[PDB]
Amino acid sequence: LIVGDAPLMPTVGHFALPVPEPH
Amino acid sequence: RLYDAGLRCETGKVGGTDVIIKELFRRPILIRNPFRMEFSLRLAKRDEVIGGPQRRPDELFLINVADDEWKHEDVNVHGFKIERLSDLEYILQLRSDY
Amino acid sequence: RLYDAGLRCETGKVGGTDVIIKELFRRPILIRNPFRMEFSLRLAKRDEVIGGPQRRPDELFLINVADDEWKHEDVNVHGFKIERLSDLEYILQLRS
Amino acid sequence: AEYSIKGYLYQFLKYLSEILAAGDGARITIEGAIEDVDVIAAGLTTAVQCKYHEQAEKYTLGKIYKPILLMLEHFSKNHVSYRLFCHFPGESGTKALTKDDLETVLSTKGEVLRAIVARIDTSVDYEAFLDRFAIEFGPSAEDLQVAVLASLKDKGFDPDDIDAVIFPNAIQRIVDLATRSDVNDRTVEPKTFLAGLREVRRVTFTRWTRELATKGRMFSSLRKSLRSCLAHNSRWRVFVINPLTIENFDDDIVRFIKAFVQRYSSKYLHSNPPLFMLTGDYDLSVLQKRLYDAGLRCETGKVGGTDVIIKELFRRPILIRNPFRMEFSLRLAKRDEVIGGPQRRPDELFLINVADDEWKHEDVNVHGFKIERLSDLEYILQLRSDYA
Amino acid sequence: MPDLGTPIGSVTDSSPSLIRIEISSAEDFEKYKSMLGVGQYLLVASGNNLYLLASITGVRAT
Amino acid sequence: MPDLGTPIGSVTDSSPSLIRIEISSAEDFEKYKSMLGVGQYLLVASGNNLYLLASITGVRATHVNFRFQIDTQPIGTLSEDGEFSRGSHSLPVPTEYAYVTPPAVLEGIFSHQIKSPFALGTLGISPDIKLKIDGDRFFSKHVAVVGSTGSGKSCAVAKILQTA
Ligand SMILES: Nc1ncnc2c1ncn2[C@@H]1O[C@H](COP(=O)(O)OP(=O)(O)OP(=O)(O)O)[C@@H](O)[C@H]1O
Ligand SMILES: [Mg+2]
Repeated sequence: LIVGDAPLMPTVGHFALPVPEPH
Repeated sequence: RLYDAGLRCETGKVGGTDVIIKELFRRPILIRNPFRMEFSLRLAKRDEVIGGPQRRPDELFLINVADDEWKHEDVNVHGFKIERLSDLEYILQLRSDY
Repeated sequence: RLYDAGLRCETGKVGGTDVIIKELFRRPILIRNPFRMEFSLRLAKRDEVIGGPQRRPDELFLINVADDEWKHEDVNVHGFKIERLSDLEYILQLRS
Repeated sequence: AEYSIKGYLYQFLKYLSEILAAGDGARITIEGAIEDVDVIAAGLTTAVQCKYHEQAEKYTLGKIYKPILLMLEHFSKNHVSYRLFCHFPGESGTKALTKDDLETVLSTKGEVLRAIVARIDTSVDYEAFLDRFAIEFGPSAEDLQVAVLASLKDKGFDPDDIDAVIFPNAIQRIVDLATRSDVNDRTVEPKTFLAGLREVRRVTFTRWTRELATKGRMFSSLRKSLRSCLAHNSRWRVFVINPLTIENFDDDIVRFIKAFVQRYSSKYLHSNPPLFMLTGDYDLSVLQKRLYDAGLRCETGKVGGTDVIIKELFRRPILIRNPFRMEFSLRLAKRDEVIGGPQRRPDELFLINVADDEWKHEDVNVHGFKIERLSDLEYILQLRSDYA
Repeated sequence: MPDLGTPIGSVTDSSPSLIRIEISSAEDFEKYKSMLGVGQYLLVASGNNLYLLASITGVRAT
Repeated sequence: MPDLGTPIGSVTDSSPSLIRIEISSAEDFEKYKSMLGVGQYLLVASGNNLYLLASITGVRATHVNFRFQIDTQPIGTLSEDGEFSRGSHSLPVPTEYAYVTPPAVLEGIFSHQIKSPFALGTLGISPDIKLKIDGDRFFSKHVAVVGSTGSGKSCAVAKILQTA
């Protein structure tokens, strides 16, 4: 959940895993 | 035959030949909702039933028999003579047509 | 013709050319509100029904037939002879 | 009894590798194999027969005993060019053994080996086998298939789509035209395949494709594609099937239906029973009775059992919660009899070994498969754990 | 602005703070369950040519 | 993944926090009463090929025939193959069935998704099974043990340290 001055309004979202995976 | 037709009877016997008055003149279980009745009629032969009840019968219909031992001054007694069973249906309002 | 009229029927067949007693004699689904019914009558031919029911019938009506195997002493048999079907409706209280 | 399936596959992959590195205006023709029995003898009588063996470090006569030997029975039985495929480290060359090598091998010390050679007839033109037979040293299946797909990507395709829908499809067309009984032209035009394979949209489950190495990863993609469709309680799904190609059909059709309706048509929130249609001259009544024996009822849309009424075939059934009672669970008919269409269109249509149907349309999803055993389709629909 | 399609339900109560919506069919809810969770947004009408955005704070099924 | 048997009851009320179940037969309750206590787990159906684990936090029984109510809280989801995920998004519509968790399922869950096993005793309903908590994170940090007189604290501490 993103909240603050940056977003137009408070929102919820789902990530997608990055490539390459960090390790 | 009555069982095949769907009816249950109280005969008043516990295994043996003999008959028991207290087990033939007893009250049945009744469940109001849903309706169930333990038994709907009584049966017996006259000779086997030796004795009497504590409360005397209100109405004693006699069909083609002259005299009995259960008749009394305080019991209502109706004696008839018939040739076939269907006449009693009319007499007792089961079927209107004669 | 009965389907066009509006009614639904039970015949007893399960796809083939033979009749099954348990499927012919069975209880329908019912819904009290709103009223719905699965079928309203059960139809057949006599030759195909090979056997008898579990519970004997209360009333057997016969119209111009002499005797049937389902006659019994403990069953009520009503037997008639008529020349037109309009006569029977009067007997059965469908008209005046 | 041998049937040398994997070798029979090797030269199909050879053929597609030949078509691989090919310029425009190049043509190649395949020739079938004798395992097919056709008196017509179509194909110019140019059949080919092969066998494949591995795990030999350096070439010797002793390592390669049985293969060449086992060929000769065929000759004794009756342009059938025998050939052999194998890959061994340090051996990259094609050879033809001359006379003294044949006379060398003729005698065999292994006794049970010669026990059947006794089956050989005396009248043998010895050198014909030699000049006709050829030995081939080419790469083993592993790297050849690896490079096959690694380069098939070169043209330009989706990286994953090729595994489950394309590579199994081409080998199928190849081996089809290889052994098809009725005649047609073997000639193949390279560029037109690119046109056909692009538009073709189907998945193939067959005898040859399983033997392919990539098989085992084509199952799971299809299993994971249908999960979003089959996680709904109320949907309208249709099936069409063609029972000619399927094997052991009369004994397996029933179990499939029972397993499907047990999981997908057995409760109050399931309000749209499925429909099954068959094409051909099949007799339904037997199936109807066999299912009734199991405890299920059907709607066939027949009031008087001459012809079909559509409106009754697409009606909704009665339901009762406590205790559960279901008027009917499934729908059955034959496609020829059904004339017209439903008031509401399918959400999902399945076609098993059917080329086309009149109900296709843009909104509908149209899954397609080519199947030989029905046990494969259950795993796709999540009715069993392990494949064959 | 663009066509929104068919609606889920109707209003059954209102106030400056709270708004309550009512659905009546199982198929529709099962179809749109992915979009009717907490923290997501809905559009409600007011007159002609004006819409109101709302955020969900509770759900109940009986 | 396995066959689960006959269901005990159906859902009557739902919400993202609370789920309510109702039984109407005494024989079934008497049959499964050993596994319908507080702390135990139930499986609820949310669509074809998906399950929802819930934890019992309240039982009630009233006759005026019999009503039995059970209340739960969602914990997570379990698919057909066996994958388990924390976070309950879905809501199970009424008329759905409730089953009793077989022990093998929990045995598998503990087998596959715990990095550093450490047995802390036996399960309640089944003594044969073992309860494997993560040993790496227990000792790394603090602990607290509390109990009243006559409950077996010191023997418990003894057992923990002995296996340690
Ligand atoms: N696992 C067990 N199960 C049943 N009984 C036990 C068990 N362990 C110990 N006991 C018996 O019951 C007692 C358990 O409680 P114990 O006195 O050991 O701790 P405690 O009650 O916390 O001591 P205190 O309360 O005096 O600090 C033991 O004295 C022993 O007699
Ligand atoms: Mg102590």
